[PDB]
Parts: sequence; structure tokens; C-alpha cells
Amino acid sequence: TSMKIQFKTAMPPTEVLLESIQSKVESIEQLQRKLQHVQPLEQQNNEMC
Amino acid sequence: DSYLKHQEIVLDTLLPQTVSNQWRINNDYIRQTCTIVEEMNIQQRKQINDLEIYRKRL
Repeated sequence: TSMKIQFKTAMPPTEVLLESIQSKVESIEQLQRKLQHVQPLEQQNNEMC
Repeated sequence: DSYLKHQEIVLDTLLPQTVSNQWRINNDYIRQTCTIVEEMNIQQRKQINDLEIYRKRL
């Protein structure tokens, strides 16, 4: 009864979140990927400096 | 997410600071190379004069 009630409440709270959060997760994770290229360009420039 | 944009901008400014300084080290080196060019070229011209003159005198 709990796995019926809570997980259907979980899947509703997840999918209402994932319609809103996975858009801003891609806003978060692709901006995290900008940091790993800004760091890799920083080291080769500091090596060349 | 707003915190991540502020962190990301700080990295880009460090990229311009290193880029400005590495250009400046190259810019100082470029003026020295051109001056070292003319000193070597004048030395070569004086040498080619001396090699020709010494055969002409003899």
C-alpha cells in the first residue's frame, strides 16, 4: 500500500520536477562543461606564458 | 545556476589575462629579432666586401 501510494506520489513529484529541472539540469551541466574547457585552455596558456 | 555563471565568467577573464601577457612577451621578442637581423645582415655585407677586396688587392 505504501509502495502504491508513495511511489505514485514520487513519480508525480519527479516528473513535475523533471519537466522543470531537467531543462535547468542541461542549463547546469552544459555550463559545467564550459568550465572543463575554460580550465583546459587556461593551463596551456599559462604554460605558454 | 546563477552561481555557476559567475564562476564561469572568472575563468574567461583569466584566459584574457594570460593571452594579453603571452602576446606581450612575443611583442618584446619580435623587436629584438628584427634588430638582430640588421646587425647580422650588416656583418654579412661587410664580410662579402672583405672577401672580394682581398682577392682584388692580391
